[PDB]
Amino acid sequence: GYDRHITIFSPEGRLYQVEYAFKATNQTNINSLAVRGKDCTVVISQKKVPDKLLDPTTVSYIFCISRTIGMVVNGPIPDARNAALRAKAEAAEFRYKYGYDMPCDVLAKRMANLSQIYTQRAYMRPLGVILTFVSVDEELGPSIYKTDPAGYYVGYKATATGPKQQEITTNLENHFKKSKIDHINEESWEKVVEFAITHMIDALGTEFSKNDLEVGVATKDKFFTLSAENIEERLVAIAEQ
Amino acid sequence: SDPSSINGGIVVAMTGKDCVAIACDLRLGSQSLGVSNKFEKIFHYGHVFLGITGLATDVTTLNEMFRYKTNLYKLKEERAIEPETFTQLVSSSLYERRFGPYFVGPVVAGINSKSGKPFIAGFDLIGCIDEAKDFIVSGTASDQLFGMCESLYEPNLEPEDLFETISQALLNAADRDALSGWGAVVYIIKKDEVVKRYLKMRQD
Amino acid sequence: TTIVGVKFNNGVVIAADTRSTQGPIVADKNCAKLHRISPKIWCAGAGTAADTEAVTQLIGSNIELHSLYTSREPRVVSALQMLKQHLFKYQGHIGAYLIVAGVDPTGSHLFSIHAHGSTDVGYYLSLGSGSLAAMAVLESHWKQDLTKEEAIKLASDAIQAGIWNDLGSGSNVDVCVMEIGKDAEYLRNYLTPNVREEKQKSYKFPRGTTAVLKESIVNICDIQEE
Amino acid sequence: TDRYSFSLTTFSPSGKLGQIDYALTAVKQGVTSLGIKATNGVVIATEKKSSSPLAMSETLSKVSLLTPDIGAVYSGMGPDYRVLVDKSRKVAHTSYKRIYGEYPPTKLLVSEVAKIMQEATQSGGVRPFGVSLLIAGHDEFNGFSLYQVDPSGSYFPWKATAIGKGSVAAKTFLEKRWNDELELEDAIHIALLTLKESVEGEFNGDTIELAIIGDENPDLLGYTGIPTDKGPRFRKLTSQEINDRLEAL
Amino acid sequence: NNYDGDTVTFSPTGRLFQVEYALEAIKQGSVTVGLRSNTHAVLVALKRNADELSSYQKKIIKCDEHMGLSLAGLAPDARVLSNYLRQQCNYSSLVFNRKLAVERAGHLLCDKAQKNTQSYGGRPYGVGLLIIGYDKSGAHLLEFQPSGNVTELYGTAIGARSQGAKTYLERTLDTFIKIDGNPDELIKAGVEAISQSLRDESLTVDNLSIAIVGKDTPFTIYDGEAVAKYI
Amino acid sequence: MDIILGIRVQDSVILASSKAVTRGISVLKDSDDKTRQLSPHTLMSFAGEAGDTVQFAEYIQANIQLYSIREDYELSPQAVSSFVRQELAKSIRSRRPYQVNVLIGGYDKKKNKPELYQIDYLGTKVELPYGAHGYSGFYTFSLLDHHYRPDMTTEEGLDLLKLCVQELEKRMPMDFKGVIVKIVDKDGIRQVDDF
Amino acid sequence: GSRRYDSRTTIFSPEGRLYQVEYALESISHAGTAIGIMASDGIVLAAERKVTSTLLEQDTSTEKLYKLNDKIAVAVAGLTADAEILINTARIHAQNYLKTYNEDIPVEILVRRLSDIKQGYTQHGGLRPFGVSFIYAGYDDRYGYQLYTSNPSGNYTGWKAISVGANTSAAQTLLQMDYKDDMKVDDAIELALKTLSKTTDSSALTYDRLEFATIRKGANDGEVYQKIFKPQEIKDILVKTGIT
Amino acid sequence: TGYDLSNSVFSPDGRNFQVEYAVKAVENGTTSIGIKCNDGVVFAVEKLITSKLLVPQKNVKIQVVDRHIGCVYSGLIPDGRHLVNRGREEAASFKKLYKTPIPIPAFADRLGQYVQAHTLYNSVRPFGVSTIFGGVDKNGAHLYMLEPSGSYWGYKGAATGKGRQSAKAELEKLVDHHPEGLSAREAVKQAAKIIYLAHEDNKEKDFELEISWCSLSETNGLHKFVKGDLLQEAIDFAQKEIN
Amino acid sequence: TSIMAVTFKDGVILGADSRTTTGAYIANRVTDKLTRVHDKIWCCRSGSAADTQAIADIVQYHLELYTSQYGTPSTETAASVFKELCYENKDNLTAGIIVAGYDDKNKGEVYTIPLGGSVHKLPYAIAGSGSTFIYGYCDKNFRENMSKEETVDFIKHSLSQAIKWDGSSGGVIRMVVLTAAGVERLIFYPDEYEQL
Ligand SMILES: [Mg+2]
Ligand SMILES: [Mg+2]
Ligand SMILES: [Mg+2]
Ligand SMILES: [Mg+2]
Ligand SMILES: [Mg+2]
Ligand SMILES: [Mg+2]
Ligand SMILES: [Mg+2]
Repeated sequence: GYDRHITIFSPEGRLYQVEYAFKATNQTNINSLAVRGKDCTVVISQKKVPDKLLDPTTVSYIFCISRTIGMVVNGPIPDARNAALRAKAEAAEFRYKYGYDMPCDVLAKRMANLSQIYTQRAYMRPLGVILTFVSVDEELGPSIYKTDPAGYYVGYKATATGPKQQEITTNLENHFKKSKIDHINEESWEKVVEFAITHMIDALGTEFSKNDLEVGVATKDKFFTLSAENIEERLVAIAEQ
Repeated sequence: SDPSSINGGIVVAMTGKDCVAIACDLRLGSQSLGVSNKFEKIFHYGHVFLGITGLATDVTTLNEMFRYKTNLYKLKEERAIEPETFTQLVSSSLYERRFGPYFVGPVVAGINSKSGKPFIAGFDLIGCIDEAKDFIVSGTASDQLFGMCESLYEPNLEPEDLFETISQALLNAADRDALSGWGAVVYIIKKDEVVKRYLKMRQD
Repeated sequence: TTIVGVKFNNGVVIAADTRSTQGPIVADKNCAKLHRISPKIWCAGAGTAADTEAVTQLIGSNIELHSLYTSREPRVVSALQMLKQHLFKYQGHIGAYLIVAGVDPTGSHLFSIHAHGSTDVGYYLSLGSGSLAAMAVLESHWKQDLTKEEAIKLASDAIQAGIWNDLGSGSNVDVCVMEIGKDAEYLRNYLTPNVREEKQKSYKFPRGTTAVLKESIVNICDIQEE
Repeated sequence: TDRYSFSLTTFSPSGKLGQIDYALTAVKQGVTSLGIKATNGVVIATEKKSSSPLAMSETLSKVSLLTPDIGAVYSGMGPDYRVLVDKSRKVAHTSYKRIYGEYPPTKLLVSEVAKIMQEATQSGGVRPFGVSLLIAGHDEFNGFSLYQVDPSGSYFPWKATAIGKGSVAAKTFLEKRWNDELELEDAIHIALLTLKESVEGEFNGDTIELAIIGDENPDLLGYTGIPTDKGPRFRKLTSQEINDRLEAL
Repeated sequence: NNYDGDTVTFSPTGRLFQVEYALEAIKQGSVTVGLRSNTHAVLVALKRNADELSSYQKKIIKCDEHMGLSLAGLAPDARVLSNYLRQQCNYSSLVFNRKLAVERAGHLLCDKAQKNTQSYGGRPYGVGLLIIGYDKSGAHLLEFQPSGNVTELYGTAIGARSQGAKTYLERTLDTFIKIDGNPDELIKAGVEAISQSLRDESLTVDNLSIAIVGKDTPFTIYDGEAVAKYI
Repeated sequence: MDIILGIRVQDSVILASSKAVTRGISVLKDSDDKTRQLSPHTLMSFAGEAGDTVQFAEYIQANIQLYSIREDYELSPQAVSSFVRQELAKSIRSRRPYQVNVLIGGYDKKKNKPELYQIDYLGTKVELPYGAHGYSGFYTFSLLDHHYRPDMTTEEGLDLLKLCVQELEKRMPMDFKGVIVKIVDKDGIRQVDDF
Repeated sequence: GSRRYDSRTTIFSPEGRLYQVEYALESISHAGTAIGIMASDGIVLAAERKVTSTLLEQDTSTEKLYKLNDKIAVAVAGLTADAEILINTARIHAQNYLKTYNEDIPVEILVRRLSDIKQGYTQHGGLRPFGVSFIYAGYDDRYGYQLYTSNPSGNYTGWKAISVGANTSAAQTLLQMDYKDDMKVDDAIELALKTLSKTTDSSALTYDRLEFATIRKGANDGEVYQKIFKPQEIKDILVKTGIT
Repeated sequence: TGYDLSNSVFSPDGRNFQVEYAVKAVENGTTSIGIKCNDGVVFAVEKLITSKLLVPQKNVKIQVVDRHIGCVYSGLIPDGRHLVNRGREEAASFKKLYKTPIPIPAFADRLGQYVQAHTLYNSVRPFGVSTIFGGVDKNGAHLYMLEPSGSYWGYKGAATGKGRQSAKAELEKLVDHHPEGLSAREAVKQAAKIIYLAHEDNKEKDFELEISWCSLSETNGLHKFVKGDLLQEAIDFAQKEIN
Repeated sequence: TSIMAVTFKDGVILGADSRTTTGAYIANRVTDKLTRVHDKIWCCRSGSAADTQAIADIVQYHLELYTSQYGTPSTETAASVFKELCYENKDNLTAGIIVAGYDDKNKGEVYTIPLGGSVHKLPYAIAGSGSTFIYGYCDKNFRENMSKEETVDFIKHSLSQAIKWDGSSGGVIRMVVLTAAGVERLIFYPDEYEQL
């Protein structure tokens, strides 16, 4: 049973250590979701600060990888920050060597290749994280690319990750079946954020205060996260209609 | 002391009508001293011919190296290397020694076995390819060869006329160079016969 | 060598003469000095010819792999950055002086790069021994908002100034036009103003003129069956 | 420091290399892919089995250009395939194009990929690749060809074949229909017919990935003016081009 | 048990068994005592012979003019660690013209031992050490365990039956700490403390090893006839 | 060191090598043997920089003796000379090149032919009816060019060699203290003990 | 740490055997049979491909017989991918030797090198051995025509006739029965095919399941020719020796 | 099973048992705490007096990094020293390239990445310490706590070791009773009390209190040990509250 | 080359000529010597063009990675990174760099890193071959806390004179203004500044 401890094949052609790394990915009990506007890419994630001794401003699973790229992580924070540091190093190096900003999809591929290596080389363990990369790419426009512990990645019209990803996913699928377009047809990112929060509320059947969420927004030439007060203003607009 | 003129020698190649020719002198010396009159500078790997002038130790080393590489090429590709392909290989191989080069002036001649097209090329010691439609020259009498070829050459010579043209270009170039001569060989190459001729020339 | 690059309305044009020399001797009368880094990024090189070819091929190879990796068309700034960092590391020992022009999804571009690794930006550039002759023409006739036809005209006039006035340059003009939203068009021997006049005499020999000691057939065939 | 400097694939008492057998089992589970060689071309094809409908599956390319005249498809572990494609593209340059100034012939690029796969089967501290590849290509002196490469590093040339899930059925289907006079359009038609059998759901241009090695495409070169450069022989068919041939089915 | 095959494995209760087993080798070692006043610091060590034909194994090692130690456990490990201390004392003198503080020596030993407890292929050191010295802040005594724990003390003992000596020193604390300017009295309290750990045998002239360092006293080791005075 | 000559006649190869060893101002020795037997039918003479000559020669000898034992077989003179050439060609691009020139005289037992190879310190190899290194050729080649015949006997080879050495002793400024002469033929290697 | 997962590929059993070598030999015993036969005027190599298919491109396929240089070929039994690693190494050693001495490598010197490489994997490095046995057919001007085999232990031996792969016990008995010293290449060709015919686990022996080669001084005058038979030529020699 | 025999192995429920066992060594250690005040941080630790023979004040546990950061830990003391040695190298290399002393959040991640690295391989063992650390930088005071998994967050107050539950509840009261904040001087007094309270779970032996602080107003943003009179006054204030 | 940077009330301004020469030939008459390493941290380069471009590209990379991890770097931090490269590779570089930047805490700052890789924080700095000719002029005319218009005038008049006397300086005068309000680029042509 040592084929269970390291990344070698089981007799059914499976990699158990990879499968168990996916299981670690839900250990924070956080759900996240990402959607695309006409001009922007929005990512939201639940925020849970279960201890009163915590400084809540330091509790985050959203990362500013470069000026243009944001990353939300589903998984434990040590592995999340390992991935974040590496992604930051890769994006900076890419710009130095090739003279232009690393695209969201190329960074996702690169991080996915690194992950593939951990599934083939025995001395390295997979990271127990799923990485959702967002930007407004200069060639491809609003972009969502997500990586997992198998070294798989793909681009998304929209996506969700966490213990309740299925509910959010089906909710999002239902909306896009209706609208028949690959994105939220909204001018302003404020409204795309409101859409994103609204559909998370429907899908999880729970309400949010301003401290229950984390929001990241990508626009042309920048990614930024919202303060509790920008989020409050979002929540207020949702309630008043 | 200049490594490319210690041993002396020349090579010239020309294209004609459905043929190519490549020729060389036979001298090897140590500066003023004539050492050998049987030092041939043209080699072949299948149907591709390579002439090399310059430092004689490097001439021999490079022949052995290209025999080595074309033998492996053949075992793996299951066909003989072509002139165009071999030309790239010579260039690659020379440039890999960019900062400690072989002191040589190689010349490739042959006919592509598929297209039937005559091919020649020359290189500087560091792999820069000169691919000439007409003729290529190399060695300690290269100025003299440029002079001979530029006036004697005309396109589309029949193999037997090309032989006279290239022979006369070599012979008279060599006789104006102290470090070239002591015999000469001319290869006339067609798609499926190659004839080799040793010329009679002055032995001083 | 004379090489120039000229920006115009919707693109960029590069041009070069076709003489390569070894000291005062013309080694090749119809050299090709316009190199392809990628389909729409071309460069022209002066200095050590092996180096301009080699550095162009190497970065071209790595640019192609980069392109496949990123599923994007290559950018001129990438070729530029990779070239300059390679050259800088070799401290001028790789004797490549290049004009790099191209179009990519980002627009149209024109840069020069010097063997030690410095680069520059401009609307018109010249390099090589003929560059002062070329630059005199460019400084006299360049203007903003050139058309394609005007830029081709200017670029080849600038090469001609090198051809006629610089002993290091001669023979023909090669041009390559890179226009936004189009295939790059390579115009080999765009101008041919130096064809040799017919000689006074034919120097074809009577057969049997040359003295021969020996003949033999050379076996170019592999070891035979049976 | 990687302290696994010993083989993770070894011979069992019965002579089996377990990890290779298990890699082959992972390939067996994989989505079906196939290739067919015609007189004037080769076709490779597979199903784009999208993981969710929110996934944009045109951003996941199962059929890959390796050189302008060589393409590849796989069955098995997608991520293993993706890294092999990166290495294969590179080795085509480093161990061939930077030496001979031309792209490698199909059989030698296959040889290089195969060697990489063999080494993952013997080198210290790694597992074999969990993929089988089908590699289609053209070169001047060997013409059109099609190869399969397995997790062991073994490769074989085929007239037509299939790998993954429905391969036993697909191979029997292909043996009936293959002859040495097929024209590329015939082989495409047969590929589409064969592939329909192993596909459950949707079967259209958006769920099928199909590429050919055929004629040179000067329109895909990106530049004009060099007579000898005539364009890549590899071409991926569009969604629309597949659907046009699905009415003719 | 399933967790004691190497030093890189915690047990389910958070223990490191290879380290605990290393600690066990000290317990089998012959007793050695250390104690100090405000002017001097003393080591006393009961040396062990193999049989009547054999020498008594030395227990005390000089590290510098102002510093030295005694060992209990694997003697070759004491040699490795004392050699390291000599080098570090030496480095401090040569580079900074400064005598290495005893406290700093303790920190360096801790860190050297720690590395052998956290990596594959290593083993912990199987020796305990008592380090005495006199530096710019006076007399010092340190106890080192191969877990890497180093502790500053007025007095202590390690090795087989060290518990007797240790209890004695605990009662005497208020007396021996005041033995300033009288080297011989401090040594007596040391020989008395170590006597609380003998059984079957007693302190003989080839049995007993004493070292002392202090105010105007280079670290010096007494063996043989030079300890008869205290027997 | 200074003079080394070789001549290949009908059935043997003869190597003649000077005896002097000169450390600047004094002739330290007048009986030095500038040669090593590489195999029973292959002899190598050498000249060039002090120390490097003998070091190179003994290194080559050790290698050929190793090959002979490993394969229970004597390499042909051509094969030995190719091995030696490669070593010098590799050495010339070394940190400190061997400054050593050699003649290899061997009798090929398979072809029943004597063979003489001349190789300089650059790895420049040539097969010759007669050869030399240094200035020796400048004084002797006009004589060899005149009298040499490919069908000469061993004794005629020695007489032509005597004439070469006499011309060297006449016109050469340095006193090289005569030569040691060795013959390589089908029966192996022997030293002519009065010359 | 990592020790836990180490198979220890290079240890003796208590009987003084090498486990991995023994198990590699077991693997090799399921490979298609290969046969070499040495005559006075040349050598024959004959080998059976492992169960084909009608869609396999035979004329571009090689799985058993490989050229090492113009004078030396091998027949492979075992893991094909492993074999190609070793084959490419041997091709390089041959060229290294030719470059160094300007003479073609003698057959045994090549065989010994490849065998030493295999031996190394059984003694150091902790890697699995190569799952390959070779038959070497070649010519040099010292010993003339020669046959050798090597196996995963790196042991090699010389033979007048030999088999490797499946059913070598049966094959070897049959070769030993009919082999004679004064036998000629055309006789050896027939013996090789007759032997494969009888030992095959297939229903019949057809051209599409064979690879075939001869090394003959049937190259004009003192020189040697290798001939890797095309599918049609294997078909003809099956008819001519009356097996089909 | 056997999933808990080797570091970096995921169990079937996605856990790294060797890290969880490291936490047991931490829970077994003495109590250590930190309190973030108005313009600084305070650190305090319980030091068990195993014997009379321990020289009082002399086995110092709190460690400075650079000049502005304090670190305290519970668990295996040598592991904590190893982590601080690494932290000192990271701080030095940051200051060398960037000039400015390392900011506290930047320093937190340096320790976090290093501790996390020791959960990636089976050739190393996780750290058997939880570390409370922080100080003052250009954006104010920062307090952090870092676990054997590499996990860390910023805190208002923090505690670890055997008396962690007791300390936490005490720390929570302070957070509730002072939304505006605590002065550095108040924080020292409170820290002394909380260690005295938490020492119940360790009552067998007596202990020695050790406190340190960095405060913009009280120490000029440098890390200093609380000594002499100010220490005594905090010991007294603590004695009172446990009486 | 003539380059300078000047702190003033609202921040800092950088100025440069646009001439780069190979001997007496003007290889480029419209060079941009004002190079951006971060949004509001710029530098002017003098010495080897290859070296200063290599250095600036590396610094830009470093500050991009610094920003990703730790937020906006100070001007001092940028100067320190420059200095580290110039000092440690002093044997193989010919680079004289002025670093200028705007913080909201620190406002406008100027650091000069001369040939040996020392660093010097200054109210203003001048460098390049042209600067020799304006040491007297700049020292007489610089005041602290000038307005934006005054600082533009000071730089324009200063570089005017450097260009007048230095054959290696010329072309256009380029400037970059760094304040709370943003980043403003200015350019002045010969027909303006030659008449001053
Ligand atoms: Mg792994
Ligand atoms: Mg001549
Ligand atoms: Mg003459
Ligand atoms: Mg001559
Ligand atoms: Mg430089
Ligand atoms: Mg020579
Ligand atoms: Mg001026």
